[PDB]
Amino acid sequence: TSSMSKGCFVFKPPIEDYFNPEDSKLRFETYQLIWQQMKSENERLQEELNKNLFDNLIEFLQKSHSGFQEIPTAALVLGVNVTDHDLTFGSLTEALQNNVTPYVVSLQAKDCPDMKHFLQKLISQLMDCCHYSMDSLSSWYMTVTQSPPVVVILKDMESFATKVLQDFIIISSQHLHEFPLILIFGIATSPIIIHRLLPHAVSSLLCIELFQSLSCKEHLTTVLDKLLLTTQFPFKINEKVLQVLTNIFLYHDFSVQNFIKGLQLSLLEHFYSQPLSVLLPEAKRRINFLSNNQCENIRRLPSFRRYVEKQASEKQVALLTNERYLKEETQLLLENLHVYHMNYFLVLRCLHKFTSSLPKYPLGRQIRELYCTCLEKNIWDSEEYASVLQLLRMLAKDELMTILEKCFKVFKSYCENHLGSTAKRIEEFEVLRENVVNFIDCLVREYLLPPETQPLHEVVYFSAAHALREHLNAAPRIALHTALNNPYYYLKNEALKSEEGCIPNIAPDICIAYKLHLECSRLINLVDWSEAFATVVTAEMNEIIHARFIRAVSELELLGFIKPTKQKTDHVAR
Amino acid sequence: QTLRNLLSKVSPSFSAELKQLNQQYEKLFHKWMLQLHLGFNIVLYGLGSKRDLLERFRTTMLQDSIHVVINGFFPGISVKSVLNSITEEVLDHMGTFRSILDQLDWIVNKFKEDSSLELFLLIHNLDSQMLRGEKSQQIIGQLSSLHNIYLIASIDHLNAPLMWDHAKQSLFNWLWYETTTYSPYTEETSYENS
Amino acid sequence: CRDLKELRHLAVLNFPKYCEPVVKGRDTRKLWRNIEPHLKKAMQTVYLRELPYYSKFILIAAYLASYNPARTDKRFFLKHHFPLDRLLAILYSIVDSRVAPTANIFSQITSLVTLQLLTLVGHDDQLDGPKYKCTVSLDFIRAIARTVNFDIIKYLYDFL
Amino acid sequence: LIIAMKHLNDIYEEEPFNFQMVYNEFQKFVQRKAHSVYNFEKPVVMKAFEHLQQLELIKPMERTSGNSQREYQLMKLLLDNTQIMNALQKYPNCPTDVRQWATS
Repeated sequence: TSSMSKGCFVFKPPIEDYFNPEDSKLRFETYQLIWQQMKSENERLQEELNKNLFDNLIEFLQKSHSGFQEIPTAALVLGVNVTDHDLTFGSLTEALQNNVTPYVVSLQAKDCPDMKHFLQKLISQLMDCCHYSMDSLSSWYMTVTQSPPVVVILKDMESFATKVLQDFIIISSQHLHEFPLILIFGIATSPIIIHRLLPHAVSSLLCIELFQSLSCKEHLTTVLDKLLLTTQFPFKINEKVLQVLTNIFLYHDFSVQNFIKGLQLSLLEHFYSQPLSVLLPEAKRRINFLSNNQCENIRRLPSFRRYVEKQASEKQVALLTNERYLKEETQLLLENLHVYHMNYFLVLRCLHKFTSSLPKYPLGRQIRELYCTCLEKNIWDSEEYASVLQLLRMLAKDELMTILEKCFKVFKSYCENHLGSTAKRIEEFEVLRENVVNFIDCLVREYLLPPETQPLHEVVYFSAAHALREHLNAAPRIALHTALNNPYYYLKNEALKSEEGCIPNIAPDICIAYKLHLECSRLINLVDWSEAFATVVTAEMNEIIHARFIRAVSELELLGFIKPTKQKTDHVAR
Repeated sequence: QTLRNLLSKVSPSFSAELKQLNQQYEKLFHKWMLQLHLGFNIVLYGLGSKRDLLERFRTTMLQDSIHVVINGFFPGISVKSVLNSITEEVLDHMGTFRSILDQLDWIVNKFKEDSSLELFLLIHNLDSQMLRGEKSQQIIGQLSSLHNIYLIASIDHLNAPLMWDHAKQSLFNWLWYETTTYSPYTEETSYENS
Repeated sequence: CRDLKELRHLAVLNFPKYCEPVVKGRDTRKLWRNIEPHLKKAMQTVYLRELPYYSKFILIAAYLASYNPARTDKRFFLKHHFPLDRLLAILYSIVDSRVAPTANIFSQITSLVTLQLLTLVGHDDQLDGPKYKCTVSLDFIRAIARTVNFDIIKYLYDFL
Repeated sequence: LIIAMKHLNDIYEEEPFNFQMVYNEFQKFVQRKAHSVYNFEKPVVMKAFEHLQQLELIKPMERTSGNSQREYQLMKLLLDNTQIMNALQKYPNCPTDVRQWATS
């Protein structure tokens, strides 16, 4: 029924069960709860970081409408981050309709190719915000008024045709007295583009003013600090995934939603893979309900087996045989890992506070770079650490005490459990500077250690980065060429192992046909190609060989490697 | 070209490795369903005809839910035909529509009003000549932006990634899976007239 | 500027700075000396009133492809002596690191097309032999080249 | 700009032109003179050309948009040399420099 001439076919006939189970159910519940918290925090951060511009917009609109009681217009630069615009605009309209005016109309360029359709959509949306022409709009405004202005949002003006823009500007200019109108411009490129779109005869009627929005890099730094460098979330990530996500972000899109998607997929795959990922007080109580097969699974861990090898033989036997003692010891190790996470985050934050004022920034500027270079290897084992220390030893006393004041602010804010004597010494303060540097170095050696060096770390870390690459950043050309060139990697048939670049005649028809095509010229003669294919496959029959050749040619033409040419009969270019 | 009918007598080679290859692919159905159900769309790419694998996935897992199959390799398929089919059967509406955009608005409003409707889409050869229109992919992406619609697509053309823009990439929310089946493209080249 | 409306608008805009010096305390020379630099600054605009990494390379390669004849391409890039394939070859030549053909670069191409920096010439249905043209000013490409530490002038055939 | 256009029509007999050539030769004229007060940037000259095209003294050939910008567009003049000379003769305050450039 799925192979008829007509191309339209249609047929008519719990969530957690697809994931399989009780531990799976708990893992699914924890996944949902953690994703809920993560996206709620993301929304909270999104709303917070725009007040300093929203208030300016509100005051500008109030000032502009004060005169009505020349079209006022505000220019808003939003960068290339095409994904962030929708969320920002949602927040923007939630601000205006709550404060100044309940009439906000956002419009696309795709849905407004003509001024007739433009006016139709405009009046249709104005109707439910509470032939068609400007007189009808004026009458509708008079009826609804019988004085709030009207707000219209143009999202993507790059795709807008000019002519409708000039027509709307010139028509609306002559009816400002009838009803107020204000324009808000969202421009992805530099503001210069507005001069290249509107002729001056139309541009002279607008009083444009310029705002600018938040940079994407600061947004990423704030999100990373709030959601990964904090102690409020038990999940952590290995260095490989952080590097690949940072590479994608910084090289491709500068978008945060893609990074959030990658984080969510990492969490999902971590809970799918590790059965022991079911595991602060929740894990404390969940230990008591552990199962014997899971006890054997814990016994199988590589970090756990190295830690057991570290301990004595008697303790080795006790751990390998007893269960409740194993549960208690794993509980203690989990508490130790918690403490390590706490002091690692605090020490890294303090160190970046020290590092932020260093000239030339030897170890980076933001949290992410220092964090990843610390996660890679030990900083203290590199000569760059010595260079940073000797650069630190040249600071002036006033700048040193300013840095100490910032660090003391950090201590008073969230260094609450350990080493208040550090702040006491900071209050007390070349010899003193050298003592401070040596104490900081001692802290760095003591507390900055890779998480891989501690047992049971695999519970809260994920390491399958290659699957993440192949599931997010696909390489169709590379995969197709690998399939075409060396099918041994897919078949493991020794008949295909001769050389690299040579011709395995035992290979399928499509592979040998493609390899014959590769060595030939830029124009492929079909008869000569067929003769070569027959010669290769030779080492009633002619018709079968020709049939295989035709099928291979059709397949290659479908795949796009073949484009027919009429310059020469039976010839194709690449 | 009439000999093509009689050319079908050629036997395949090394079928055992193909059998193990298909068996390996079969185990991913549950994970794919989990990813679809959580709001992700999946494209299958790889050498060989994967129509048989899609049919197997449908007859194994999609026999208990509403599902629509589109075999886009047929040169007579258009987006308006898909919209008419969806309107006439999924929503059981017969009234004609003045424009494609009006039909899309009605469908989006109806699906937003009714949160109990779930639909599965199975599109064969998304890179077809008739579906390469920018408006076609924009319409399909706008449809797939809803959380009540699930999409499985296949790529067979080399320049497919040029179809999708950054905004379209955000709307589609793609995940990728490499599935090379080495199957001949018999049916997909049968309807094609060389 | 002989436009009455525009000159009147300029006067309205600039009058407060005209009247500041007397408020601060009929001195024609004083007023002219205090006000002259502001007039020169105003006349600069009579009628007027950060890309990702690989995007910059795409843009400069597109500019080179648009403004360099094809006959001289090997003369500038081949180590020993417009369609999309030419752009791909030039991009592969320019970048010192091996760049994988990830779909994200195609997404960047399409986004650059959307931003009206690159104009599609061929038919929309023909996405196997597409034609493009670059509409970026020379000063803009020189400025973006400087931020990358690349000398585009050394490769421009027309200047040579 | 009109005098530069006439010079273009004289040097290149009955051929179209664009904005770049006119700008280049106006730059040549203002550069030959030592320190004349004509230090103007590109955007104002572009706006002047747009205004001239608006008055329909210059018409495009084989109209198209999007593919070709306002720059690099084939423009032609719709006036005669004797008309320009007669009009410039009656111009109220034509400076000596521009007059001698026109005569050249």
